[PDB]
Amino acid sequence: SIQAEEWYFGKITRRESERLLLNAENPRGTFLVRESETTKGAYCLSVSDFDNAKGLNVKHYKIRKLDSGGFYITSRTQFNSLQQLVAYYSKHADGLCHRLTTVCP
Amino acid sequence: IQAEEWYFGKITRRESERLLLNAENPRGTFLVRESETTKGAYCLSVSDFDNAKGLNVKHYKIRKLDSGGFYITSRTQFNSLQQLVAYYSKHADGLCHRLTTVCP
Repeated sequence: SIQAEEWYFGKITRRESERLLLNAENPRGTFLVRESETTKGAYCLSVSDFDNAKGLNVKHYKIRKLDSGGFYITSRTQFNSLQQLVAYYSKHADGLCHRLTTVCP
Repeated sequence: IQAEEWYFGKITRRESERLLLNAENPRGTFLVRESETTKGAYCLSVSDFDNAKGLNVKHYKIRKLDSGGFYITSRTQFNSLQQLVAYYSKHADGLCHRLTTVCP
């Protein structure tokens, strides 16, 4: 049940996920998955990053759901569950700003 | 600025109208984002409600003067974006409403 997943944060707002991730305590790659407020039916992967110019910043990647079942962020690979997606990007960035290292506290 | 509660960065105009049009949000709820259309400028999107159009969002461009400051009108200029959000929280001065809540 994804409601009980560590990394899943439900209907928190875009602003609240940024408030949770932009924090000195979080590694580059701290992340969370939530519902998109702007696109019903889509999810969103928010990831903390750090670039020298802007400091700590958050990038948000939409996650679309295939009507047939899976989930995707790019045309390179698709996944049968959000857990599977979270695991692939924990191993390879594959276009994301950073590999998912840490689940947002 | 990336750390100001009200600064939403690079969202589009559709996104801000999707985050702001919430019927459970007070009039004057707002966010500052970047202008897509005008490079270098900002935009202050603000929810409003009038009898006829109902809930709607007004978008106000914020221009940065080359010396440094910011303006929405010729009456006042601000040496920083937070002084602009602080002034219009206390005075509408032509905006549809004083700024009340930051977009949730």
